[PDB]
Amino acid sequence: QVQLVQSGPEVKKPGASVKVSCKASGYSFSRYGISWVRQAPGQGLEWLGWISGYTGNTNYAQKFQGRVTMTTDTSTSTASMELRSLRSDDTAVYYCARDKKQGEVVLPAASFRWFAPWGQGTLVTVSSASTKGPSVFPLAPSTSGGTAALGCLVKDYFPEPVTVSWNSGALTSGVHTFPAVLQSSGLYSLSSVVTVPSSSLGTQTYICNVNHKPSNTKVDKKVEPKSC
Amino acid sequence: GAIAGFIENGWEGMIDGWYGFRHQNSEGTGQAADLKSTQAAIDQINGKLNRVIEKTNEKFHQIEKEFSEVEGRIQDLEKYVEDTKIDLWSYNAELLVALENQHTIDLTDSEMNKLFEKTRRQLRENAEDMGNGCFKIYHKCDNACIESIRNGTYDHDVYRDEALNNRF
Amino acid sequence: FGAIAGFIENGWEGMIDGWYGFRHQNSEGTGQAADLKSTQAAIDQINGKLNRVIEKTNEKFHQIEKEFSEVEGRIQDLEKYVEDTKIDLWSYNAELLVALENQHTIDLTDSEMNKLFEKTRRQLRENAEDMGNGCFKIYHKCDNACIESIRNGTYDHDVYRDEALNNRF
Amino acid sequence: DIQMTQSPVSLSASVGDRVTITCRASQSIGKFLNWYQQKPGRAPKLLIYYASNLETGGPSRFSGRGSETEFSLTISSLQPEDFATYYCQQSNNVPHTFGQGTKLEIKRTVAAPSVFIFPPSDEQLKSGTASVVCLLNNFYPREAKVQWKVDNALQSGNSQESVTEQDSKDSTYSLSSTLTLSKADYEKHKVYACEVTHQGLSSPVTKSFNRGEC
Amino acid sequence: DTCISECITPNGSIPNDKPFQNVNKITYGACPKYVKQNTLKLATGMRNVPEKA
Ligand SMILES: *[C@@H]1O[C@H](CO)[C@@H](O)[C@H](O)[C@H]1NC(C)=O
Ligand SMILES: *[C@@H]1O[C@H](CO)[C@@H](O)[C@H](O)[C@H]1NC(C)=O
Ligand SMILES: *[C@@H]1O[C@H](CO)[C@@H](O)[C@H](O)[C@H]1NC(C)=O
Ligand SMILES: *[C@@H]1O[C@H](CO)[C@@H](O)[C@H](O)[C@H]1NC(C)=O
Repeated sequence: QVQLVQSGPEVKKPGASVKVSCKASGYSFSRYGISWVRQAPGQGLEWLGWISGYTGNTNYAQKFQGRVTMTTDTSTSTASMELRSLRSDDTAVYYCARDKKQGEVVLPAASFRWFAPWGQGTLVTVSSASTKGPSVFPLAPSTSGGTAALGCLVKDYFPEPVTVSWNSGALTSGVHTFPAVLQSSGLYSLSSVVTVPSSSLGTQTYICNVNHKPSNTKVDKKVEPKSC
Repeated sequence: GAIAGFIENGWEGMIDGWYGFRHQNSEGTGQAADLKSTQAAIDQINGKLNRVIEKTNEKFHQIEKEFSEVEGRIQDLEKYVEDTKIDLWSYNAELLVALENQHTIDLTDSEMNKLFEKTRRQLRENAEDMGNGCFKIYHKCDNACIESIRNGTYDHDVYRDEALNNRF
Repeated sequence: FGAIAGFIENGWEGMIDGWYGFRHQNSEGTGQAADLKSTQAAIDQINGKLNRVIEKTNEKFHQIEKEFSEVEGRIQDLEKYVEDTKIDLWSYNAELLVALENQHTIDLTDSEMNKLFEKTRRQLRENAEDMGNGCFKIYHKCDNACIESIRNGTYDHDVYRDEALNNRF
Repeated sequence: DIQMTQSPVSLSASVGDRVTITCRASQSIGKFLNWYQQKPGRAPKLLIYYASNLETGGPSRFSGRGSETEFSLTISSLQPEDFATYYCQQSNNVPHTFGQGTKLEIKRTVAAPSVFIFPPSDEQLKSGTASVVCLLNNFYPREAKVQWKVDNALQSGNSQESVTEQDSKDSTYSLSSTLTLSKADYEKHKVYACEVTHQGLSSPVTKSFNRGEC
Repeated sequence: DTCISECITPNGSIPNDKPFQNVNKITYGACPKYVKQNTLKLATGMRNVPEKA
């Protein structure tokens, strides 16, 4: 398998620099190049530039000239991308991709002027906000058809992502975890819900398991109907 | 045993690039390819290959070009039109590959001379053109010194006094 | 601290009075001057190809119909095929022409810069050394009048040869 | 820069249907056009390279055509794995540019949402803010209007909606609207209602909870 | 046959990776242009100068 493996996620304050690396395997790294493409959340793909593994020559998009430096290291088969003077709209998942055969004349259908394979992606969050663990509030259940709806409110965490499961992965049917929303406070908010039979509320135990890797925070939260 | 440059011949032993360096120093003999000038020539040839098929020829309903019966005037004109077209395109193809091949040979010859002159500039008064594509470097140039030449960081002032004394 | 640098991987946005020129640094300061002969030599070649691309007059009068309001069949298929063949061939000619022309224009203007450098190299002889960036290190004191004599081709290398060689070795 | 325009922006079809996406360049790019498939939450993956070539792994139901200025991608018999977003991309000139993407979703019968409302928890309420959640569950299609009424006061600017992707098993959507108020303002009023209108409902459904009351 | 080809001649389909073609002047689709030559070789490398002894 030809493969590109990228470095871990980064959280950066405005004005800082970020360096993302791509480690190649399965092919001759010095006979191709690496192109970098980013994708802001909910947006399209944007090309940043290209560097040759053969020559070290670079092509940068005019939008990023003076802010990007791409480097290649033959011995470690690793390409790097550095973006300086980061701003809030530099928040994206950054991808690297093998691109363009080098060192030999190529006909067009064999030029490898196409992005394949891709790295898994590197999330870079640029906000003047600091890492924070989420507060987990229950949404208690109470019927119809007859099924009840209960869930968890995961609020005020930074940055993305959080992981939510139910009963330690034992409960997967009927689960809906919503995509996070960026509140005006600069922090993220999320809800996870699940529908269950209304008869099982008294007997069955429902716990949403929340994981926020950036802050190492871990929370189990029991969900039960309110007492009145 | 003695090494010689491009003026005389090419190098069948060079397989990691199109242009390169051979050297003979106190540590022995070695070879290395120059990748930037290799790719500079390949980039241009790739560009030719892209431009020759860049325009799509897409034709659908045309004229009839084979005929089962003798008709006379109209068929004479239909055949003449198609034969005229083919002769003009056959000329265009013959002239194209002739012009392109002349340019390919020229641009690849130019990359060699540019790498030779680029090297001549680095060495300045520390070397002399032996006339066969090689330089006689008039100072102790170990493997690290040779690599500084190949990667364009060679400082001529370091070896200048030594080289000027050996030259005269 | 700005050191001057030549044409090797470097253009001059500051030179506006000509296409090629000299920049110098000596005891009296720094200066710049355009070279008129080589500037015009490149311009004359571009003018000449501008004249040649337009020299033929293409004058046609009564021709064939090229738009048709009704479906007719055989004869109309032939009239359309002839005109489509003519247009594709002239379109190819136009594309190949500007490609050959631009390649040649880039070559001839690159050549003028090299000619001017070699013309200067021959003047200086053993009184200067190629710095590798498109500049010469003149190994003697060369005031403004000495720079102008190089620019106008009257520089006598024998006057400074002893001084220059003593500084070189 | 060269501009790439994809059509349609979005498309809904059934399994076994035949679909065709279109990509257009502002100037000729030869055949240096590539297509990428991106599933939600995953990296893009190359599907077609150089206009018409299937990446060697690739399924034969995908085919690409076009040259110069106009290009297309065709799926002859749609399969569940094929519902994703598709990007065309130009490699003829730097800077390389992408189309805006075509989202391909499954067609379904209309399904009305089940509507649930959630009062702020006690634990959150004591801290100083109140979040009221209106849940719309397993509906189709996506278009839905949610309105917040508090003592019949119609509110605006204090709610945020969020939708899931289409569910893998039943092809429906789910939506969450959260009303965020300070603890002080949540105490002024007694009744909160979110009013849901949807084409699966003849009359709009309102769900109300009485505060301080279960 | 069950294959993919943009270009069709009475001799059968042909690929269109080359700018020219010598199969048949009768074509349909995105085809190479028909010429009289059977071969035209475009250089993709430099002059070959084998080495001295
Ligand atoms: C010769 O050229 C063809 C096409 O231009 C290319 O595919 C092939 O790799 C070349 N051969 C070598 C040995 O480089
Ligand atoms: C060039 O080669 C020399 C000698 O090996 C080395 O010291 C230097 O770091 C190299 N420079 C670069 C830019 O590779
Ligand atoms: C060339 O320049 C020198 C120095 O300024 C001057 O003495 C001489 O007259 C000039 N010659 C011409 C032909 O302009
Ligand atoms: C194609 O068929 C024609 C006759 O229809 C024949 O003249 C020609 O030689 C054939 N060419 C090939 C490549 O089979």
